[PDB]
Parts: sequence; structure tokens; C-alpha cells
Amino acid sequence: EERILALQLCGWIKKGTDVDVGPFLNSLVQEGEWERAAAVALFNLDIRRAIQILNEGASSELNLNVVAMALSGYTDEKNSLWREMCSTLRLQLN
Amino acid sequence: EERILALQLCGWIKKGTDVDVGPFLNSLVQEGEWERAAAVALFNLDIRRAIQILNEGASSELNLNVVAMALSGYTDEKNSLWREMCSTLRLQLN
Repeated sequence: EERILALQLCGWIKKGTDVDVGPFLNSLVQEGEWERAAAVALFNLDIRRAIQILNEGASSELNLNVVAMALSGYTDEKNSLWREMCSTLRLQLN
Repeated sequence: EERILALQLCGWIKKGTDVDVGPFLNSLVQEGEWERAAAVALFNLDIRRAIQILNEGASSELNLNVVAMALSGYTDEKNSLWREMCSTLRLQLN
């Protein structure tokens, strides 16, 4: 309970015991903030929703879709090329 | 001999053996034809040179830096997430 209050003061879940961050994501979606919505969705352990948000953003307003394809290749190997490259190249983004 | 005569005509190789396609590669970075530089380098299995060319072909003056991470991760699995995503998102690039 001491953790379900913190997450509700930060405005990630509305009041109640039904803690599943759906309304916040869509409120962000038509608020006009795509990248932050992607970050929150990924933090809630779901890639595919982030892909949906990113391609939908790519529909409106050319850099988003390639980044979606980049985040598509997630790897957990101890010597993954994705790990090393995306670690060294992270600082280049804006 | 037949197929290392065809490469001579096209421009891949030089007079002699010169197995490395390098001397035709570095003749294009100076010219400023970067999107070629990766492609001709990639066909000879150079995932460690595609990053090296695209990254160095970007400092001067886009998706190129973010393509690299996607190009870094390549699994060749049966139904992996990178495989399904990159197949559809190929069509949106310029």
C-alpha cells in the first residue's frame, strides 16, 4: 500500500485499486507527447504498445519509424551487438 | 576467373587480385556518396564496417545514426521481433 500511493500522487494511475496504466497513456497520446508515452509504456514492460505509439506518431507531422525499428531489436545476450552499439550511440540523440 | 572479370568491369575490384573491395570503397567517401558506402560494404559481410561508415558519414552534416542500432541487432531467427518489424518498416524509408 505504501507503494500504491506514491504511484498515484505522481499521476500514473487514477484513484482506486484498479492499477493498470491505460488512461494515462492515451491522455498522453492525444495530448501530443509521443516519446514520453513510449517511455512510460516501455517502463510498464510492453514493447508492442510502444511500437504502436511510435508508428502512429510517425503517421502525423521521418525519424520516429526508424527509431521504432531500432528498439525492435532488443537482445539479452552477453555479447550482443545491439547492446554495445546502442550503449555507445545513445548520447548522440536529442 | 570469369566472375573476377565481371567485378573488374563494374568497379568493385582493381587491376590484379586486390581481394579487398576497399580501394573502390574509400574512393566514394571522399566523393560523398555515403548511402552507397554502406551498401557496397555490406554485401561482403561487414556489420563492423557498416557502423563504421554510417557513423563517420554523419558527423559532418538523421535516421542514419538510429539505423545503426537496428543494423547492429540482427538475429536471423525464425519469428523474432527484429525480423517481423524490419520487414514492414522497410517501405517507409526514403
